[PDB]
Amino acid sequence: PSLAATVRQDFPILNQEINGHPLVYLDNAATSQKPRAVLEKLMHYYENDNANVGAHQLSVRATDAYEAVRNKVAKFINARSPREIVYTRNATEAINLVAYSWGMNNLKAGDEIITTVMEHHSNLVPWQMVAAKTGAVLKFVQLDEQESFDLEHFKTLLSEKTKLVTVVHISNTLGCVNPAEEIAQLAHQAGAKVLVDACQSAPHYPLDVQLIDCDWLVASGHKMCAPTGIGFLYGKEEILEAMPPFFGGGEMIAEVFFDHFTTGELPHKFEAGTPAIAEAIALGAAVDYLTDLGMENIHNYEVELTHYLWQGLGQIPQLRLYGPNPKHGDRAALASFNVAGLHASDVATMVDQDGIAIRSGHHCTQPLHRLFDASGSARASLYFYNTKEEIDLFLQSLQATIRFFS
Amino acid sequence: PSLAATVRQDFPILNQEINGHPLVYLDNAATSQKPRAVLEKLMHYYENDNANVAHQLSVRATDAYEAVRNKVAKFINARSPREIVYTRNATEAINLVAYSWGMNNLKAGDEIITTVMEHHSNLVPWQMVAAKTGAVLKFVQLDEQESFDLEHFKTLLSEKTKLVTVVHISNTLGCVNPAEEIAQLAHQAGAKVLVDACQSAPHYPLDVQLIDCDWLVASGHKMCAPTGIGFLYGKEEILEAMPPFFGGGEMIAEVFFDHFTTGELPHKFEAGTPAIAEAIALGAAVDYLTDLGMENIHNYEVELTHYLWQGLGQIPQLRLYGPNPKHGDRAALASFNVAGLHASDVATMVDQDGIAIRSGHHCTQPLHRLFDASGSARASLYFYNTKEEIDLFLQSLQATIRFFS
Ligand SMILES: CCCCCCCC(=O)O[C@@H]1[C@@H](O)[C@@H](O[C@]2(CO)O[C@H](CO)[C@@H](O)[C@@H]2O)O[C@H](CO)[C@H]1O
Ligand SMILES: *Cc1c(COP(=O)(O)O)cnc(C)c1O
Ligand SMILES: *Cc1c(COP(=O)(O)O)cnc(C)c1O
Repeated sequence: PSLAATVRQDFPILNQEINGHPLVYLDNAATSQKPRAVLEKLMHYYENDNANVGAHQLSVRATDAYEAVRNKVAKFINARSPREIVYTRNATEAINLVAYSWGMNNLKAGDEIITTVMEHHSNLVPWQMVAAKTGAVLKFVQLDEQESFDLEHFKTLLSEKTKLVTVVHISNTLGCVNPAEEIAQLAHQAGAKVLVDACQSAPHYPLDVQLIDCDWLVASGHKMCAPTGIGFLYGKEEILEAMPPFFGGGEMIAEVFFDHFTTGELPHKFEAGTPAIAEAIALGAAVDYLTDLGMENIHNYEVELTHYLWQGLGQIPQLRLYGPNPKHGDRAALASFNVAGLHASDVATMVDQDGIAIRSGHHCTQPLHRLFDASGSARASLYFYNTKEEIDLFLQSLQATIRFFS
Repeated sequence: PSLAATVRQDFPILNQEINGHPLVYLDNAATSQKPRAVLEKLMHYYENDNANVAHQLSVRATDAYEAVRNKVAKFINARSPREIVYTRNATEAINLVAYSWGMNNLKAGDEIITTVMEHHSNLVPWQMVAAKTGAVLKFVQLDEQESFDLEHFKTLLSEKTKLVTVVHISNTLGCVNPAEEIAQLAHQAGAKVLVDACQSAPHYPLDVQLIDCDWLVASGHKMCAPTGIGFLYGKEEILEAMPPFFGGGEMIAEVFFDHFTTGELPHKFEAGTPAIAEAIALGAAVDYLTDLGMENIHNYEVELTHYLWQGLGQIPQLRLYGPNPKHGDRAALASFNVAGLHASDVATMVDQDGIAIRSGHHCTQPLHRLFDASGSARASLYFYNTKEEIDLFLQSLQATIRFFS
């Protein structure tokens, strides 16, 4: 039995019909579905332990459960210390925290920030805000012949002015896996800091922050089987220690006087106000769930699905597939594409009639799409609960859609 | 049958035993418990509609999520749902105003009036703003009933007052500050006004048009909603002029390599994937509360408040902080200290009787220094609490005093 076959019973949302057909959820790059383990953890907390994180029993229970999550996350990405993990609402907030706390205070006029043409808006806009306020300037790494990170071009962008390199780990559109470790090596040699947007890798790819040696890394819980409302920032302790606080308020202080306040120690320093307690505990359950399956196992299964998907799409003559072909190596378990003479919106709408859920649009990578004159694109994205049978249903619906518009 | 008697069955967490006794949850000012209606809403979403907010699931998730904003707008009588911005908690909401408006509208010498009773979340952000802009903080003192001293507030107003930020109802003193009059006076002085309504939103009817505050913040976890969701209310004209805070997906209109354009309100201030399920749950919380009626909730809490204070006032070893409910309307809570006994020991001991209260400074450290107290014990109620529970609390407190005598 496939990995999916063994866990699909864990996801109640998968067992339903859409427009008369069984749901085929292929929009996992947008957000993931949740297993009972996660939902029951959420319900159990609210029905038995809910209290702020105290002398009374409920507070003790809520506090123990909540505090246990940080090390689960630290171990999940192999962080040196849980003190290097900061909870946020989502990855976007995590990137903004770095931009506002570190960026606004460490970048001066003329300083260069190297990013890529494929970035998600959340790892671009914050930097455009920083640039506008500090005078820093942005440079963009182009795509290579395999529609992936152009490492040689990246090398040409490095200079004495390079102070920050912020790049997506795995593209939510192209699906290319960027050379995070080597990028960090080259950046550090140039004297720059490196932030890695791992929203698409954290849920599908084994992560080792000590190995890639990134200075910061961000991820969103909703894409890795956790509820929305929780994400996290990973930052080298020394860097977070030097960075000034961002949000101010309860819980992030040590002492407060009318005339001044002192900041608390890491990681509390960056977490203001009552945390998303239940959501954090659920994230811990998500991490536990994924670790039990094994990230290497999840990845191996996705690789199999990825080859099947691309092989099937490659046989449809009207299709243009974006990003590197699986044959060349590791890539995301997704496929973005366009059908000649047919707008992606029509493709997405029609397959939905067969119960297939895919996404059309620019996937929050408008500059990338505009750069190659693509009026958005259709994207089918997988997770470990998807099957080859579902991919076939999708391919059949797509072929039918093409017939309809022919 | 009391209001509590009619709703306690809706809260599953209340039906359990702690240390051999039925749970008596009196720490609602820290966080509230949730009714089944809210928890089922959350669970239903994840088990049926979870998707980004356009295939079927996406449509269902989007319709559910979009309906929440007007529920919140109506709950506080905002003129438009475009004036409601979702945040993780009230603290984030305050920081948003501090960074977006504060850092850009306050210059050296400008004055910010706040109070000595403020929660750290409505103080630290302004200290951060003052340190960067040169703005100066002024503090309204407590009156003889340990409440907002309106006369002193008037003496602080000057041609330099640009911002007045005050708590509506103190989480420590329980005093109800005259928000409407404070706003009227501040505006006449040419200043903007932010009201921290974290303790009023869950217990007291709110009307931002009547109060005429420029911004108002609240936390969902204190008003029967999940943790992870809160909101900022802001007069549309002010939010329209305020520059974006967080940048990223969802808050833009268009993004180019060299610049971006911002989306319209309220999207302008919500970056990245929102807390979808949690917002939908907040909507259920608002509906639940509205069904009960905030005025009815308030009326019941007032009844419990007199009962609580009469009982506590009759224990000689106690020092109660804030206005007596017979001095004026106040919050359904009581912060106090037992002579010669640390609040932590009091909280720890009543917990042995299954009673849950809080000790510490409740994030109002500066305030506690004024009473030469490192902290205080606080029993805080909600509409599912009863007079019987208050009596159990009083008996446990008396027993605790005997233990340490
Ligand atoms: C959905 C939005 C993203 C679309 C991304 C399209 C990327 C793309 O067009 O990039 C080209 C890449 O295909 C490749 O181009 C060709 C044809 O495949 O291959 C050679 C170079 O080997 C070119 O002569 C040819 O156009 O390489 C281009 C240069 O790196 C790259 O821009
Ligand atoms: C509880 C409380 C807050 C808390 O904000 P959170 O962000 O929920 O932690 C702020 N102000 C007052 C008056 C409060 O009672
Ligand atoms: C989904 C996505 C994000 C999103 O951030 P959120 O805050 O969860 O909306 C950022 N970067 C990439 C590469 C993504 O795929």
